[PDB]
Amino acid sequence: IGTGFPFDPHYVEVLGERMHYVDVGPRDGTPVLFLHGNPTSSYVWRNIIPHVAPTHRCIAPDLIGMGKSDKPDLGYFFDDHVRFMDAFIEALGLEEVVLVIHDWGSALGFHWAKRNPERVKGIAFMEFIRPIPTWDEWPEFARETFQAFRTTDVGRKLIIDQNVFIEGTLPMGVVRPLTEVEMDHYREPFLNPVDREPLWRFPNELPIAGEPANIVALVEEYMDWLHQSPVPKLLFWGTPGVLIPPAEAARLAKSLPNCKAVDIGPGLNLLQEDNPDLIGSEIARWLSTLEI
Ligand SMILES: *CCCCCCOCCOCCNC(=O)c1ccc2c(c1)[C@]1(c3ccc(N)cc3[Si](C)(C)c3cc(NC)ccc31)N(C#N)C2=O
Ligand SMILES: [Cl-]
Repeated sequence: IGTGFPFDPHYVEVLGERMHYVDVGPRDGTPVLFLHGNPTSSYVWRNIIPHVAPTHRCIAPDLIGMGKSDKPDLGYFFDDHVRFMDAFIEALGLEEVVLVIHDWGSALGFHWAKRNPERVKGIAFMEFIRPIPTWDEWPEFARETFQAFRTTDVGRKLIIDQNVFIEGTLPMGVVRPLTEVEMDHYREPFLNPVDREPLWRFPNELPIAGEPANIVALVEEYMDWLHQSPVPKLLFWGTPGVLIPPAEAARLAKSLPNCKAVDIGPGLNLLQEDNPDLIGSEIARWLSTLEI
């Protein structure tokens, strides 16, 4: 699996801040918008995009506060990311899009899709945000960790002072061992502890056991939208997963209309790091079946 990131940097001013993004592939045609989550960046797409860019434009932004994007003094609530992603999509003048989304990137993509349904030609998604009704539906191995994350005192000392979301959660989200070069790429935006606020606010926003109820409600709404939408859907899943265990992937593959599900083999959260070749080639094949 490749550790390089060859893409030329592109930047765009969004709401007064500079955001970075990858932009490759043909300039014509429907673009494919790749949205990463916590605590990654466009780096998480580096081995997927080269499968897609020969036939379709690939756009991969770094979320505000993340990757090579600027670091405004925000709370980095989900609502902050929604505002910046909305403004990024409009700054690039995108019209219709295909989404490829993961983790908090999927909460962004699904929520944008619900509000802009005529502009979404397909959604590929993996290890995505859905409501977790009780802590029992969270993986046992990860339960005490995430309960501690979701506190002001203990959670900030773990995530901000000790950088535990980068040095622990991230490699614990990949089945294979991440290399030192790959870790350094994920570390780069967060070398300064003051810049780690998004790493801590994100898990405090996760819709688990009914809280925070505003996120639970927003996620419920876009899942209800997704269940009733004819949009083409491509779901990647792994064993044992984290957000989407295999029994949930099986349930969704039946319940979501127009859905193809792909078993990538072993995986936790960052499926892209365990089987990028299958995810990228399967996306390129799925795209070639779409009306775009
Ligand atoms: C958008 C959602 C993204 C999900 C990304 C990946 O999520 C899945 C993995 O997240 C990490 C979940 N925690 C564990 O898997 C785990 C399992 C056992 C033990 C820990 C954590 C433990 C630990 C062990 C080694 C290191 N280097 C660090 C850690 Si901690 C500081 C993250 C930790 C904290 C807590 N309480 C807050 C309990 C255990 C750990 N640990 C120890 N000691 C384990 O035995
Ligand atoms: Cl998170």
